[PDB]
Amino acid sequence: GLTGTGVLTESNKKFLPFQQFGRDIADTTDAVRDPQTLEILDITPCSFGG
Amino acid sequence: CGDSTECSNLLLQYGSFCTQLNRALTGIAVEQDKNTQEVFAQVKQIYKTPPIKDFGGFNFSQILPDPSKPSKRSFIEDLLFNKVTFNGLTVLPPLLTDEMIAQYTSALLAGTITSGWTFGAGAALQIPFAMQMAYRFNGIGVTQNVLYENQKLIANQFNSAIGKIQDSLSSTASALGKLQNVVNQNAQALNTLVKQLSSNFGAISSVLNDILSRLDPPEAEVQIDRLITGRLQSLQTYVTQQLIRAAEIRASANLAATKMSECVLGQS
Amino acid sequence: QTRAGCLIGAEHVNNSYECDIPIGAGICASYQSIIAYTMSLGAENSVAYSNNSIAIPTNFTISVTTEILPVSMTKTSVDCTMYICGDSTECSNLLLQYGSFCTQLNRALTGIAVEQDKNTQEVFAQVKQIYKT
Amino acid sequence: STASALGKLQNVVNQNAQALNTLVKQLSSNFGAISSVLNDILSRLDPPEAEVQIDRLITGRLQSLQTYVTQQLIRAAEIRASANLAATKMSECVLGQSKRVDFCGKGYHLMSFPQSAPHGVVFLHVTYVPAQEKNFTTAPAICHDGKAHFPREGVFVSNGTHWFVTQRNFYEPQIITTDNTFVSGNCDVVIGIVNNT
Amino acid sequence: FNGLTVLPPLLTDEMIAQYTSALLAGTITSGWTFG
Ligand SMILES: *[C@@H]1O[C@H](CO)[C@@H](O[C@@H]2O[C@H](CO)[C@@H](O)[C@H](O)[C@H]2NC(C)=O)[C@H](O)[C@H]1NC(C)=O
Ligand SMILES: *[C@@H]1O[C@H](CO)[C@@H](O[C@@H]2O[C@H](CO)[C@@H](O)[C@H](O)[C@H]2NC(C)=O)[C@H](O)[C@H]1NC(C)=O
Ligand SMILES: *[C@@H]1O[C@H](CO)[C@@H](O[C@@H]2O[C@H](CO)[C@@H](O)[C@H](O)[C@H]2NC(C)=O)[C@H](O)[C@H]1NC(C)=O
Ligand SMILES: *[C@@H]1O[C@H](CO)[C@@H](O[C@@H]2O[C@H](CO)[C@@H](O)[C@H](O)[C@H]2NC(C)=O)[C@H](O)[C@H]1NC(C)=O
Ligand SMILES: *[C@@H]1O[C@H](CO)[C@@H](O[C@@H]2O[C@H](CO)[C@@H](O)[C@H](O)[C@H]2NC(C)=O)[C@H](O)[C@H]1NC(C)=O
Ligand SMILES: *[C@@H]1O[C@H](CO)[C@@H](O[C@@H]2O[C@H](CO)[C@@H](O)[C@H](O)[C@H]2NC(C)=O)[C@H](O)[C@H]1NC(C)=O
Ligand SMILES: *[C@@H]1O[C@H](CO)[C@@H](O[C@@H]2O[C@H](CO)[C@@H](O)[C@H](O)[C@H]2NC(C)=O)[C@H](O)[C@H]1NC(C)=O
Ligand SMILES: *[C@@H]1O[C@H](CO)[C@@H](O)[C@H](O)[C@H]1NC(C)=O
Repeated sequence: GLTGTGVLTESNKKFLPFQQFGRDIADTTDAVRDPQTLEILDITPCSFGG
Repeated sequence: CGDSTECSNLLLQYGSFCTQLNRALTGIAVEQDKNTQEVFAQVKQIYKTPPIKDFGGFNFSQILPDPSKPSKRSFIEDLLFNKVTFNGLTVLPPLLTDEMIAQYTSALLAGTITSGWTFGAGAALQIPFAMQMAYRFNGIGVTQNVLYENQKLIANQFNSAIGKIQDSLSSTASALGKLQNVVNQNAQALNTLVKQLSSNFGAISSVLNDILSRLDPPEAEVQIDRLITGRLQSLQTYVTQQLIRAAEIRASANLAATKMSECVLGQS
Repeated sequence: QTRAGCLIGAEHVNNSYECDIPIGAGICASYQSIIAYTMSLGAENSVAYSNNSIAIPTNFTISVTTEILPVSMTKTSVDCTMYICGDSTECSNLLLQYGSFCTQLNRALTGIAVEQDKNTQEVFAQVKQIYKT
Repeated sequence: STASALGKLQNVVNQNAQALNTLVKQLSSNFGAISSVLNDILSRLDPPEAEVQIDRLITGRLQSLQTYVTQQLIRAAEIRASANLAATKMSECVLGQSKRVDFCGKGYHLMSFPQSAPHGVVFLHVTYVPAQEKNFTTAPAICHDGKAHFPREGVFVSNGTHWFVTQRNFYEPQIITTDNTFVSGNCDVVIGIVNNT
Repeated sequence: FNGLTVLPPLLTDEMIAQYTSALLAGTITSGWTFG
């Protein structure tokens, strides 16, 4: 139910056994946990520029 | 909008607003580059100090560049550098990397050590350092006799003072209040601008996708408009604050350029 | 590939010249084809310092240089109601209930115009009399 | 011959013209309403809806006007700063001779002349620049008869065989005399004193 | 134009030329004393 675009990579953060995602600051999601495999994935915005 | 075609189409009928915002921000960036280049690039050639250093007993080792470190910075410059330490927003690098700034400072300092104030007017002319100090004493109403008869005492006093400066900078913190204040203000402005992206502004939610996947388009457009107006107003406020701050910084940079021209290339 | 981004259509060399078209991170480009390089801050010299030697000029030149400064800009004024409504009684009546807005938008412009006149007068009118050669 | 020299005045003119151009161009936007012209909205609806449509036009145009005024205020402040600098330069470098280095010119300031320009001023600075240097050997004082002599103004030089005194900015040797030097103490505490007559 | 006007400056450019001529004649003939 949490939607968004970006590129998904493998990360090494250590969630406590009850969080489902995380945000760094200014409330922007940075990591998620997949509901099936239960591993932490990291989100990076798709590249852009002038 | 952030990847929402309906939002873009609705925004189109607001005329040319954000073109002006981009114009203003680009002007700010160009002005920053001009400020730096105008303050520091005040020499035509890159002067170099001689290998053997006998400046009448004066000791400049703490300030001269250090070839050991790759940065080629000095002791005091290293102390200064160590002492102080997304949704469509980008940061562009400055044009002059700090190695070139260090090179400019080194050239200016070597020139003023070796050729007095002469290199500020035309070509640099060598002069032994004691004679330059005698000239400078004569410039404030004291005969050069006084300098020549008290050379060792003056050299010792200068060395002690320059040694004390380093301790004052190293031990006491919060000496670089102004630069830290500038950095903090800019960071806080960006933080609040990006924090504003989570406000309803009287709509039903704060996410475009949720509004789209819940309401009929003739009803969703109203909420989209309500979000658009608030976000646009926040952007306007941020740009105006940036303009004011840039004007203040430019005034300070002009003062710094005047000081560099008058108190380094001559005696005031 | 550069610290400023990615650059296509130009050749990278190993020399260094003055900066023609600034690009960033200390590098810029020029035309020979288009080449990209690192800036050179200027010429290098080692001034001949010694503790018993000086240099003294034997001739001189006289130079004339120019400086340009702006002191004024055009004075403009705006009739708020004609701009925002343009001959519409209903629009005027609707605008009436937004309080005092138009007076503020005219005081600023009048101040600007008076300031322009003061700028010119302060810069130029500095002589009591009109001298003649 | 050369163009692109009066960049600043042209820039000011262009900025003002562009601001007016965008302000007048803003009069052709819906701002969320059904049309950008008042007459059609009046003639195609009823007052209870015509007023609703008109309100959006009103608020949009008001916002654009406010933005224009704020930009004008900022630019006027900057122009005032520049004008104050120009007045200071006119007062200090035209009606007198300035000693602060590099304030008006590149070299030792001699004089200046003003000229007018459509929205500004042009200063012609006349300055003095030395040239054609030459190496010399020097000394800080002269020991003679057990006394130390310093130059009243100028500097001791030698062409390898004899010593002279010169002014500091133009080579003009003169014979060392008891009239262009003064005495203080004996030749024992000065580092670099030389023997002469 | 749609309600916007441009006002003329108070000093015409002939007067500005006259001021510059006066200043330059003064500096040529009397040094800095006239200041
Ligand atoms: C959801 O079901 C799948 C299908 O069984 C689970 O995936 C397997 O889980 C077992 C558990 O020991 C592993 O041995 C298999 O290797 C998994 N198959 C794979 C990864 O392809 C999955 O673990 C379940 N999710 C849970 C329990 O959270
Ligand atoms: C100039 O001052 C520096 C101190 O900053 C002197 O460097 C010291 O030299 C002594 C003797 O070689 C060493 O024992 C110290 O460790 C040095 N200090 C540092 C911080 O490196 C330097 O010698 C002085 N220059 C001259 C010509 O005496
Ligand atoms: C003055 O004396 C120097 C020393 O002999 C002359 O030679 C210059 O010395 C410096 C430092 O040793 C070098 O950087 C220059 O390249 C030397 N010049 C040469 C080799 O032509 C110097 O020419 C003499 N004259 C002047 C005007 O400096
Ligand atoms: C100082 O410089 C001036 C200008 O360079 C010299 O005047 C030149 O002298 C040569 C030889 O007499 C003439 O061919 C040139 O026409 C002169 N130039 C001008 C502009 O008149 C002058 O000789 C130099 N003085 C010394 C002492 O070298
Ligand atoms: C240094 O300058 C002195 C003063 O001009 C020179 O001495 C004179 O030299 C000329 C020509 O050589 C003679 O005609 C004079 O009789 C000399 N005067 C005296 C008092 O001896 C001297 O030659 C110069 N030396 C150098 C190396 O240039
Ligand atoms: C200027 O530098 C020179 C050279 O470094 C110094 O000359 C030295 O003087 C001492 C004491 O008289 C001698 O022991 C050395 O042999 C000299 N050097 C050489 C290379 O012979 C001079 O003392 C310095 N100070 C001045 C001239 O005031
Ligand atoms: C300048 O002259 C004085 C006196 O003529 C020199 O002093 C003599 O120095 C020598 C050796 O240093 C001694 O043997 C004499 O006794 C000194 N005489 C007097 C009267 O003090 C002095 O050395 C000369 N300066 C130089 C640089 O040679
Ligand atoms: C010259 O530049 C090339 C790439 O532009 C680089 O690989 C090379 O190391 C440089 N130096 C020499 C001596 O070729």
